[PDB]
Amino acid sequence: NMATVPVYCVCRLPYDVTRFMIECDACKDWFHGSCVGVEEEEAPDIDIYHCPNCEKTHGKSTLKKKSQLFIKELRSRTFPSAEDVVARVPGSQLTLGYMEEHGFTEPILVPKKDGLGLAVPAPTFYVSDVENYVGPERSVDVTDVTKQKDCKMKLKEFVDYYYSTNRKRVLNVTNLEFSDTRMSSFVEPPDIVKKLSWVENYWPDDALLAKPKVTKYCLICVKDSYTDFHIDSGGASAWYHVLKGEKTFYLIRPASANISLYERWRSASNHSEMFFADQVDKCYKCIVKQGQTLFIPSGWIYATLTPVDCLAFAGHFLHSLSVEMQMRAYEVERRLKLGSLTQFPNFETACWYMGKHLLEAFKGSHKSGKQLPPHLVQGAKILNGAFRSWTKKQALAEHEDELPEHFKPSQLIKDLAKEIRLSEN
Amino acid sequence: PRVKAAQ
Ligand SMILES: [Zn+2]
Ligand SMILES: [Zn+2]
Repeated sequence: NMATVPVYCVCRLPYDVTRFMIECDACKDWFHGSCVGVEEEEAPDIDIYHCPNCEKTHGKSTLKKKSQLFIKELRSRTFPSAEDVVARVPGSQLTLGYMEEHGFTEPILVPKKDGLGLAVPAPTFYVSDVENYVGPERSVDVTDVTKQKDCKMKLKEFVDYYYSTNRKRVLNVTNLEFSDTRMSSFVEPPDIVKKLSWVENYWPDDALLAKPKVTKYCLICVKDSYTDFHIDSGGASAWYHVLKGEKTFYLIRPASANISLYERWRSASNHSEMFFADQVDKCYKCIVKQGQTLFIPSGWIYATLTPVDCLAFAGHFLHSLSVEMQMRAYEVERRLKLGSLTQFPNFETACWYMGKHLLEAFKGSHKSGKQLPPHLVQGAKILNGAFRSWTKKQALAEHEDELPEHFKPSQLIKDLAKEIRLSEN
Repeated sequence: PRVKAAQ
């Protein structure tokens, strides 16, 4: 049952993970080191490499170039397995009805992509292909794992680091939204995510403000890298799919004590020198392998450990099953006032659109003679209270920018309050 | 020169 795959080098063979290869700078093709007489030891001495076919016209090769203990402190601990809390659900059985029955309060791991409606490239898709479709000149946010700092650089400069032997630095790319690139057509979020997303359902097509550019993330994590504990912006639930390699997740339940500890920990200037898992009771260790998809609920504090080179796709979304938790995380995020790099764009704008939808649902409930489910009523009250805080005379200037066009908050707040009171009998 | 190591 054959299929078609790319081939490389003069021998025109598929990629071999056990064979050292070097890419010609002219034809952009990879050649086996043994095939072209290049040994892996002598590879760093080369500046520009040209294969013999390219050397005929483009000239000869320029063969003249002129936190580890912290990772050991992660497996030093004996964390409980995720099987106690993380459920294993087939993609076909992870439907909208399943979410309503269980409430999406614990992470869900789907071992097989089948049934999820997830569209991802074939496993023969490499970081070299990521550069071509995202754009080699596109600027990306690269995280220095050892220094725990961020810096901007060209994508071609990072991929040069990725495809270099004996990496001196530990650099990761975890904030790369490619929905505006050619690679966006290759990735489609799981169908359950699109069903549950507030933006996918309630964001108007003619809205002047742009939709939250959080739908398609690409992650390139190098071997023996680490990402610290964090909460996704706005309490957005997330989905992670590992195309190649594997990832280890360290999940902490968003309990009231744990959320408070995270806020105080993240606010501290020396939060990178403090291991956050010390202060929490239970920190579940979950291993997401190749081809597996992990769904993280709202407000969960998670960190990742990468034992091998890993290419993964992720996305953030908001749903109606964790309205209270999403607001609480957003309030914590606002108080922290951290860097607006991994933030959730137009989080309040989505809430205003959600509030408008809830008011229409309340009108529909009156017409149809069937009141809304209790969680929608509670979420409406939570959102309605936030609307008053955002549009208060002493706080409107902060939240006016995210207010949608042709929106009169005073009418919306008054209508929601009356509908909630009417639907509370 | 971009390279791919062995395993
Ligand atoms: Zn060549
Ligand atoms: Zn070859």
